Amino acid sequence: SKLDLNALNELPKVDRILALAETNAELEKLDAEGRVAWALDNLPGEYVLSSSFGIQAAVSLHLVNQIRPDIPVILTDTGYLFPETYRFIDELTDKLKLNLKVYRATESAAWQEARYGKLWEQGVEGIEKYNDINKVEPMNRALKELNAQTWFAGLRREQSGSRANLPVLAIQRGVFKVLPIIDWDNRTIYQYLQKHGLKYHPLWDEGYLSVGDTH
Amino acid sequence: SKLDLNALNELPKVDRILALAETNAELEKLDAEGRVAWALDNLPGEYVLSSSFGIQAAVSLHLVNQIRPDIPVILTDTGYLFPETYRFIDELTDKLKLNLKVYRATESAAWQEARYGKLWEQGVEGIEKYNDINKVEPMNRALKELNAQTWFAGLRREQSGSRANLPVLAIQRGVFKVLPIIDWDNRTIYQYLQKHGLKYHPLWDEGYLSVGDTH
Repeated sequence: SKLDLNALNELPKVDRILALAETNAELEKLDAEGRVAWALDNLPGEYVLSSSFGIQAAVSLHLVNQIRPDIPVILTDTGYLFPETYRFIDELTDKLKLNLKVYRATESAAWQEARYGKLWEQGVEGIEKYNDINKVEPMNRALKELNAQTWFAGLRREQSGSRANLPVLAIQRGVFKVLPIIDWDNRTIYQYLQKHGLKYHPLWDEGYLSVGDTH
Repeated sequence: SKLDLNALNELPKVDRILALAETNAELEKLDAEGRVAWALDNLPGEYVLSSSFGIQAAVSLHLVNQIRPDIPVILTDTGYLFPETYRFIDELTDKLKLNLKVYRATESAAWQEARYGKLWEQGVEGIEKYNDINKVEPMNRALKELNAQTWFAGLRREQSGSRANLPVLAIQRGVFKVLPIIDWDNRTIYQYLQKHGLKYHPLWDEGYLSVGDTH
């Protein structure tokens, strides 16, 4: 009965969703810790955790790392993160003792700009190429190098994205993607931070609702 | 009679110079091509070639690569090269079919600045730390990863550095360092470029006497 990643990968995206619907109905009833426990018990390959080290990143990092100590933490350095994020990554990595795995584009940001100009200023196709070089290519290489088959991420339905209907389990980039805190609201996030002695990203106090790259 | 790198490495720097003086007197009589030929024949380990892809870089690159096809070419991307240098590297790599090996700091330039500020604006100690992160650490890692025992560089005595008395052969970073065109003047450089259909770095035409990082 254990889900077969290879078989699932052979089905159209639409059909993968139908195949996981039942599993997702049961995962939805568990809490974040139990969802992580279930994945570790029923999902394959190497387990990895990714984070953008944004405003509320401390929650997913602490929660998953507590259950799976030294789990590889994939960070995609675009070369354009806020300086506060870099120091936040350094701080959290040291505090939670994260097995950090930094991945970056094939060449430096200066090299990229020398070749293509400022891609984020070139409409939809530029932004698309930028993400491919700085986020998509590096992450795919990471999953491969780390032999990942199960990937934990800290996405939440209530964040400003097309994530309102995201399930706990899905297949993405050819691997199982697990979202333990997919249903957490801001109150639950705060309570978790308070309880475990964690903090929001430093730019929260400068009024940043979210953080990524800065130009 | 072949020089012993391990034995030489065990001697004080001053004594290494005395041990190579005789070899250097004979190498001085050969031309650049013969100096390269001699090293390939009498020096050990893997052979590597480094270049900063500056104004006259095409000469040493073409000359050594012609004698030793696909020789690893070490480029130390500081993340702050002129955009013209990046395009120059791309162009030369494609034209001469260089076996380019790009090495960079442990983390991105943005990350470095987040941690230490702009090191090149912090006096002698800042510049020293900057070079250690962006030039020294990467090059040492390259020599190691590539298993280098002999290293070719395109230095010339007449350039604006303490290079006026540089010999053809020396020991640096624990390996033999060979400077085939150590005695070439600007006339010889130009004639070589003309003859082989090569060009100066594009910024020469914008009046740059030399190029490195830009801030």
